[PDB]
Amino acid sequence: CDVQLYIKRQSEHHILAGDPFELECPVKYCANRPHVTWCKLNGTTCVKLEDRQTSWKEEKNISFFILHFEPVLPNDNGSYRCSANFQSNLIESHSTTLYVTDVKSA
Amino acid sequence: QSVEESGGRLVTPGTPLTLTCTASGFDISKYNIQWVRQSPGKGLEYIGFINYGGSAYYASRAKGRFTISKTSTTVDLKIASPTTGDTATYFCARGLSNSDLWGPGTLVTVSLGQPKAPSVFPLAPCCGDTPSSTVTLGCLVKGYLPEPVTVTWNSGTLTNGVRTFPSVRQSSGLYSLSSVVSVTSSSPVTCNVAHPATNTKVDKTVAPS
Amino acid sequence: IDMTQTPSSVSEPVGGTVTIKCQASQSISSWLSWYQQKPGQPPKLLIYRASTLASGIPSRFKGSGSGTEYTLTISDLECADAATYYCQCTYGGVVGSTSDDNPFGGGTEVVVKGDPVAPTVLIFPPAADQVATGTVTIVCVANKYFPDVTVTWEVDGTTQTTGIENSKTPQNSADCTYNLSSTLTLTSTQYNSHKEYTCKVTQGTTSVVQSFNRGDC
Ligand SMILES: *[C@@H]1O[C@H](CO)[C@@H](O[C@@H]2O[C@H](CO)[C@@H](O[C@@H]3O[C@H](CO[C@H]4O[C@H](CO)[C@@H](O)[C@H](O)[C@@H]4O)[C@@H](O)[C@H](O)[C@@H]3O)[C@H](O)[C@H]2NC(C)=O)[C@H](O)[C@H]1NC(C)=O
Repeated sequence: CDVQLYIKRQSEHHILAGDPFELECPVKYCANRPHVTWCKLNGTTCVKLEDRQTSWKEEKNISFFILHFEPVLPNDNGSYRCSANFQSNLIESHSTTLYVTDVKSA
Repeated sequence: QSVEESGGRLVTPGTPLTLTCTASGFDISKYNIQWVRQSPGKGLEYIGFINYGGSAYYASRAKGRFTISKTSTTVDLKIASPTTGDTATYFCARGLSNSDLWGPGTLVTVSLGQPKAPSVFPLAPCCGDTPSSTVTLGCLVKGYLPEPVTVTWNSGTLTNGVRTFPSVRQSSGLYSLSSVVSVTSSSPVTCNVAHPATNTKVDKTVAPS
Repeated sequence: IDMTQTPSSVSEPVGGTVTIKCQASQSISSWLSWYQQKPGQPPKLLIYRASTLASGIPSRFKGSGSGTEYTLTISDLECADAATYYCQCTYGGVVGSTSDDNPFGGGTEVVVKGDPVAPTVLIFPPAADQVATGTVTIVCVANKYFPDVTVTWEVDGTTQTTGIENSKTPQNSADCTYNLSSTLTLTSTQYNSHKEYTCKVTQGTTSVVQSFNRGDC
């Protein structure tokens, strides 16, 4: 029962800066829950995020690892993935892109 | 986390009124916050929002009539010169494009005239009726203004099957409603009615006639 | 931007599908949310950004569309889905949009059709404490019924045309049924001058009638 992390190719969201938001990734596992992290792309490198709240949720027999934005801000714009190391193999999801739209500020 | 509101009350036309939105479990000052109102029996109407940095924007019909402002702990909606048409429940909510947490609403009544406390009466089936193993009893809450009243049974401990009907409004402006509950004929029940606008409360013990 | 929400009301059977439409007067590029509102409760977010499901909302609720055209579809309809639904344009919050409004559509009342059930009818004569106030209100309650009913009041056989107020609970979340309260208000002098008080609850070809005689209560 291999660990799998699913994000559909070309996954994307547009959200207004100042609003609450979360990104989710479904984690498939059968033994102990793997240690999953979120990372954010900087060029070709997916940089581990450690300063942003993460949580786990169970929904319809599926586990989700969640990244929280409280609220989303313009700097949160970019591409994100979930990642885990399972038996000496780096397993990362496809990128999801968060496009942050600036709020009315006239 | 949750959003709370306060400030809804009866005012005469032209009397300035401030409503307040506060939060439990999040910092209300650092999100976009929107205000939406609803006239009794009508649809939702967007008023305006204040952005996460503290700048406010309004629907054209609201501009000049309403001001949204914030502090480090509150978001306020001020109605400069209320008209009878501003009678409505006012809601505040966290987020605009993802507006996820909503307050319970606070009820504003804009009217001439003074408040009126309700008269509360027990409801029991005709005494000449054959007793059953079960009985439906109630309380009539008659002739109050403004809304709302609260009705509970046995201090909130009795909740099963309780039907508290929506208020009805007479042309005079006075409201009435009823609440009924079904219990076994062996066990008395008490309706607890309160009308904050007149600082009144009534406890009525209802027994099968 | 104006939002045109249709239909204004719809009835569908349990297990069925509800389709609600919202048209924007110009493209709003998927800046649109859908809400559910039950009587007495705040709006509940279902969908934001046209198609994104809010947390805790079942996947039976689906939002779709783009540009000017938006659709909310509710599949496998439950009695618990009885509510009024609204779209909201959220484009006014986007930097540079010309209008600062974030307007709601007019709403869609959804009636969920369960099994038909005739009402059980109760009548409540006024207590002596009421009579002493000079005004009496007689209460009739039609319990656990579907579809909608009409109420007629009679006093010694004469149909009443004034002094009547009706109020209805929301559909029950388990069985889709309504409850109704109907009141008839008279002066104590009028009340004391008549004998038989009758509430007749009509549901198509079915009627349920409840009466009392003033002297017996
Ligand atoms: C918010 O973050 C977004 C994600 O980083 C930003 O979107 C990126 O914007 C840049 C600059 O406009 C685009 O760069 C172009 O990339 C294409 C190739 O794109 C395709 O291939 C890459 C992988 O190499 C893939 O990630 C893309 O999805 C495409 O399949 C080049 O041919 C161009 O010359 C140019 O360099 C990125 O493509 C774009 N990425 C995405 C996912 O949209 C966005 O600009 C940020 N917004 C703000 C306001 O900062």
